[PDB]
Amino acid sequence: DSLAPEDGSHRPAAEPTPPGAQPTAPGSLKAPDTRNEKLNSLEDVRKGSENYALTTNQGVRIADDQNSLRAGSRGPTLLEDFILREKITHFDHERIPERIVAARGSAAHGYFQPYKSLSDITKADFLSDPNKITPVFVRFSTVQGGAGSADTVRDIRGFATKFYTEEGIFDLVGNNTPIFFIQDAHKFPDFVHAVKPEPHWAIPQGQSAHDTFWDYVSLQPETLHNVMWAMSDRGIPRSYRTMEGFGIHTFRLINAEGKATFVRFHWKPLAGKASLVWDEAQKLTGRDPDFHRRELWEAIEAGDFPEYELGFQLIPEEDEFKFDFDLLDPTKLIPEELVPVQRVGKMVLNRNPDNFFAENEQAAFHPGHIVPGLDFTNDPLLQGRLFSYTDTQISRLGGPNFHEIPINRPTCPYHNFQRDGMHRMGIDTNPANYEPNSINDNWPRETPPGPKRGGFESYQERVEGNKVRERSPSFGEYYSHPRLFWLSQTPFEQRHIVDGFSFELSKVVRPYIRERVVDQLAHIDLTLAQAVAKNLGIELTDDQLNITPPPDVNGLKKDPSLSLYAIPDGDVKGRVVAILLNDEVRSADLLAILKALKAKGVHAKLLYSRMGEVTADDGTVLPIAATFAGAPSLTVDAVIVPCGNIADIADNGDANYYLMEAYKHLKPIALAGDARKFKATIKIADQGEEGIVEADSADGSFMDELLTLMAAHRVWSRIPKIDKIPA
Amino acid sequence: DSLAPEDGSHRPAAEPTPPGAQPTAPGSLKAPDTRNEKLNSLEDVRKGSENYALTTNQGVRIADDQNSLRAGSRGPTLLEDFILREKITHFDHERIPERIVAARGSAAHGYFQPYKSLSDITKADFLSDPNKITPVFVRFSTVQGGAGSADTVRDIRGFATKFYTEEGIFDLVGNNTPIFFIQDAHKFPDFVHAVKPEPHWAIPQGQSAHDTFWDYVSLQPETLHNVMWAMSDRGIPRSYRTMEGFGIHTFRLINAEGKATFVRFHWKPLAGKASLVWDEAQKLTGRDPDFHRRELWEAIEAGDFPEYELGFQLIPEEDEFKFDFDLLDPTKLIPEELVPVQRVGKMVLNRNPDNFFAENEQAAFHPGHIVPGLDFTNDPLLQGRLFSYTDTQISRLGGPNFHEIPINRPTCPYHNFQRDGMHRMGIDTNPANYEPNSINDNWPRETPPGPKRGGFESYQERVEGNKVRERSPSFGEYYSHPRLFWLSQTPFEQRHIVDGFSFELSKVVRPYIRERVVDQLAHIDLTLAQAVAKNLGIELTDDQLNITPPPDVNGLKKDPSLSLYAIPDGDVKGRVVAILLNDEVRSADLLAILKALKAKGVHAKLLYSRMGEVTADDGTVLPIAATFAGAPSLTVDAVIVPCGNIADIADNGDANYYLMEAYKHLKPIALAGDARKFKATIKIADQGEEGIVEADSADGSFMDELLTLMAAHRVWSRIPKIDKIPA
Ligand code: HEM
Ligand code: HEM
Repeated sequence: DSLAPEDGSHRPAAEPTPPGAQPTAPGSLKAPDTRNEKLNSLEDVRKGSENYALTTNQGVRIADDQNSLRAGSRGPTLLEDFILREKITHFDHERIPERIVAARGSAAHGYFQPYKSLSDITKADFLSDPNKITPVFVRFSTVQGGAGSADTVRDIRGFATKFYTEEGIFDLVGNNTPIFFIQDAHKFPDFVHAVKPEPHWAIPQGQSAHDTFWDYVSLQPETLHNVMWAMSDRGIPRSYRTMEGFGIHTFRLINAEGKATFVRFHWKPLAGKASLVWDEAQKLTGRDPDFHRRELWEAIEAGDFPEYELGFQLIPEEDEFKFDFDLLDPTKLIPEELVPVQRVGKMVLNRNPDNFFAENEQAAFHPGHIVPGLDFTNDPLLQGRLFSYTDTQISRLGGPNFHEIPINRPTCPYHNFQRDGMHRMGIDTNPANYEPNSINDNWPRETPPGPKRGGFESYQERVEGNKVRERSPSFGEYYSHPRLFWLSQTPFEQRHIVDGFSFELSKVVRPYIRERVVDQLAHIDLTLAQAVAKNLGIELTDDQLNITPPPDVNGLKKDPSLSLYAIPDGDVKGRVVAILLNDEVRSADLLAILKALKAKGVHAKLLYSRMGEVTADDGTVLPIAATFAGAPSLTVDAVIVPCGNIADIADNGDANYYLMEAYKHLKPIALAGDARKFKATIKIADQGEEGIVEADSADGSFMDELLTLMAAHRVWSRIPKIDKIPA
Repeated sequence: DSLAPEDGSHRPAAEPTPPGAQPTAPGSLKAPDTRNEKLNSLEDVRKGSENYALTTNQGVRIADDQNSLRAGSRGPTLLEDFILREKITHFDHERIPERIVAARGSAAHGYFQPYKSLSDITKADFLSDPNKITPVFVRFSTVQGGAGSADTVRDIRGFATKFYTEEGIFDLVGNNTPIFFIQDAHKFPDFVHAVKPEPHWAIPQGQSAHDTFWDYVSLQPETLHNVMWAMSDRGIPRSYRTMEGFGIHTFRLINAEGKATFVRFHWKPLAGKASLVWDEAQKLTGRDPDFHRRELWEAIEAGDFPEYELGFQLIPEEDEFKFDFDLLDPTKLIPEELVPVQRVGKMVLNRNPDNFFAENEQAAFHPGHIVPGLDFTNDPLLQGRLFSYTDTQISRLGGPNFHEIPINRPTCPYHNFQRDGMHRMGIDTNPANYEPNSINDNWPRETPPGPKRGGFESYQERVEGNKVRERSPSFGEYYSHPRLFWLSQTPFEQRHIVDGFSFELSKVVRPYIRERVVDQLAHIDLTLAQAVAKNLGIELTDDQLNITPPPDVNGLKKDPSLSLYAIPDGDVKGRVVAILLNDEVRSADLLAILKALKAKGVHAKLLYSRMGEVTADDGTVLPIAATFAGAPSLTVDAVIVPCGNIADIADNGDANYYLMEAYKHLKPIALAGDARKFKATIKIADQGEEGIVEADSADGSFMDELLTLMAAHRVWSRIPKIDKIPA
């Protein structure tokens, strides 16, 4: 019965469309023409559906999938209904354990390619040739919340890339900030328990704003650097496309001659850096908890492919000890003012998965998954990570054969003597399951290390020391990097940092914890410490006021690359504007608005007080994307109000509040013709005001001012005006 | 080390304290004197910590829990660090699969007691004597969202009670609405797949506002009754304390004489019925996703024990076919006007768990867990459920010995010949593991049924009919219950239902699904259909406008027990009031205010523009609980603004928005003396308006008036006034 509409409107066109234009869909149906080697290799397990009979898992066609088998139509269900039991059994067993950390994440397929050969510094096959493409799978995530938690929380973001190389899988498992909270992997469970929901009541979700987190931070000053990053606007990215990525640890690059080069991995977002503001972000976890997931999926459906530039910070082996911080300390960043990021390659994400569970939920990444040409270092955090991902994957994915789960399979060859385990897919025909063997003539065989296609051989680092459970004395400095980060932020980024600490500490119930954290802030910067202290009604002591600031990092008093906004990096493609309609829209304004939006690749969402349609003044029928309350200003980058019958929406509560929220969250607002009467709602300016575009009509000039503002992301100069606005 | 603050303020007082007064804590430390047989029976697995050495799981004391074992303090981590590896290993394996449905839940311990012996209608031991106390463990839950999703979503709520009786565990696994969406358990996976996040991208979380849900609903009219309940304010309860609970299915009570009586189970909230309004609820999922979990826990820490009255709808076996609907159809409710609820007992929830994971996460409820004196019916939804819980628990909880997980264990004896299985705790000494046996003289032995303490025997219901996969023709009526529900709601409740449907259908991207739902509503009631159509820009056709309404339900054109608010049942105890402070509060208003709230068990939270303290006019130091932005109006039931230096907060955007938000969400507002300056913020006339308490001071009848408003929960008459208002 229940079938598709005759018009065929149930199914999304298989071409790039803007967000909201068509129902989203599985990647292979949205873009059948988008391929890569990994994408094709999943064809063995893709399952269609159209034109096939509904069956059991054993392939028996089902006649009636609406009812259980019973004795009489009002009778008891019979034990012999095998169809019902298989159906209910599969359903009952759908869930698998979520990841211990990063349970909440959104993923996509894509490809990578180096800009030039890196064979002088590394023998890594995937970095050897500019025209050799490496398929990737990337998962972006939060850290604390569960898989059903919200996206736009304040938290670190994970940025894990699986490279399916010709010489093995390489997982670059990083975050959106260049350092981690702790130094040694042994304290991982401690740190994660402290930030996770408190054990008695399992509160709070997706938030570090609770006593245990701040307790731990107050007693472990090594966390202060990543805490600064987390409290800044870096903790609430606008999108996964507009954040940086970092491997955090110093790893090693090994060339064909055996030379080791220390390296730190970087991802540069080609859509630029951009973050939300706290109020927006918090409210957005309620209005659309799947905001980042959605925005990623829709950007890929629209052709706005998330693009990132892989970059390398390279440090000669001889310079290991030349900085004032240890290179192997993951709570320390390497300032770009000291070691520049060399551009390495471009990664493009151009296809969503088909089934989230099968591909995203079951994906397994591992920082230990390196290939010849890469090696580890003694970073003590990194070191414990090598152990942990392997271990957790055995229960999360039910056994040792998780590399056989389609998304995780290498696309290159893999042969060894490992056998059995739960859900073994591969059926080995090798007479031998051990080596050395003579019965299969010793195949598969070991391969000597070499310049290309050689077996893995660890870089022979010299190890000298006693067996000790001891932190390096060189790791015992906790305040200079926090201070370097603080001084590198613009004045409005600094204010946001203060507000993040003030908000969070206000949620800490035990007041002494707040004081200890303030005391820690006093060792970083007195201005910062005093601003937070004032917000918490706390008075710094005389001693606290005489704490000497930490030294500069190798002479640096600031590093502009640590700021999200000091250096303009503004790209509007992929952004989205709310267009607040009325029932007699000036079609001339609209045509002009969409033409300029379209030239810059900026999307629009047409909003009204109801759904359905409204007819413009020239008889153009405009489908409504959502209502003013249905898609709040939180979900867009700027708001445009075209002329027309403004009286239709002039007294609309939601339409007015729409602008007040957008204004409070520093977003550009453009008002044409009679739409300018809305300036009274945002009680501000009479002539004009920077951030508010106004004109008699929406013209070329009007749109260029708007797009220029959008390229600056937010109207920071309006900050002083917002705290009187009641919104 | 010795890190606690000398002063002992890290530890909350072990006595009832209002929400926010102390840090929350494990139940057994917070209320050590609150005991019951089940709580005392868990003492064997409770583990302390104070004054013990930190050890591995094998009991080896740990000297250094800050570092991994390495070769040299900057060297590589060694594989021989077994302390590191056990710690990380346990951490890596912390998670277990969340519940397939109802993953998000909040639980508490309590006790149950019958008002009188029910021996005449059931031989169930827990209902046989008013002095027989039964320990309970209750879990409240949402349905769709993961364990990390938000609490105040729009959804059905679960209300599961584990009764640890003397003759076996009895679990009553119900919901907060008296019917379910579907008729037969075979379609559970279909319905759940439809409401859960869509399979390509896993969006949206905790929400039925998406295409697949409404698609299913539009093709399966049986779902319409429960959809109406969910679309009403029933789907967004104020708290688990203020919602009704229901078993849904018709079960049987069996007395000692063998007589079977049909029964539907009810839970009446002794704190009354109360729900949020959609905008508040959605926003509250962002501002505090743990709001319900928190409120439950803090209610219990405060001594406001959630109390419910067990009630039975009883129907003689001869009246099975006397209604217009089938009693075995779970999409049909039994109108209380036809079959009153007889009061059976009281359940008081008076202690929080110690560890959420161990007690809450691992709790396994099952509607098939019945005891002698109860029995099932042929309800086809119930029939399938009996299979599902048993099955799901074997993977969720790792094996068939989940009844040995402390929280799930019976408090009464349990002996059988079942053996082994993962995680087997009981060591059986029985020489026999089979029966009949002579080697243990057949023990343990079967027990014949009898009036008390006898074996379970099913009621000998006559079964007659062919083995068919068929829906009973008596279940094929879908619109009359939906209509009865609709007509029983107040006008403001009806608008909320219209708004819930409109909002949700606005998020369905495929317009034809919206139209199809509208067509279904037009089969329920024309006013409902037209109002929703209008909000979606849909016009009903002339055929739709003449669909004849479904018949009344057995002569009833309304039943006021179906409304949340038609019949007052307001209880203010445990509610909370926001108090907006200034820097010179009139201390006399404050004494008056705080004492009056305290007298009715109404909590308060003193809010300001910063944390720390404020000093009243007489030198009284007032501790600030949170900022205006920190504990928004969403979290409180009412707002009071005392006299003082109002100019301190008059131009504070957050302070003004605080009142706009509370005013918008129909909450009582009380303004003392110069706090009447805020009247212009929320547009109140000089004369005043119903719902706003105002006077020169908080003396005389100011608090009694405010409290009368709080007893009626929300100011429904203000609805038309909120239409406009930019908030
Ligand atoms: C530099 C510091 C770290 C970074 C950048 C980092 C990054 C990440 C990311 C991005 C994920 C999610 C991958 C996905 O999307 O599936 C993840 C998961 C995980 N992390 Fe790490 N992490 C760090 C430290 C650690 C440490 C110290 C440990 C334990 C010693 C650890 C144990 C885990 C585990 C067990 C998982 C779950 C993996 C799975 O279930 O497949 N992480 N981490
Ligand atoms: C009257 C209809 C139903 C009601 C009132 C109901 C209620 C509930 C509640 C309250 C829970 C969670 C208990 C907890 O808090 O642990 C739950 C879980 C569950 N429900 Fe039901 N449900 C209904 C229908 C069904 C049906 C028809 C099925 C399948 C045939 C089903 C399968 C499950 C499963 C598998 C779980 C998870 C339990 C676990 O992992 O322990 N439910 N349901």
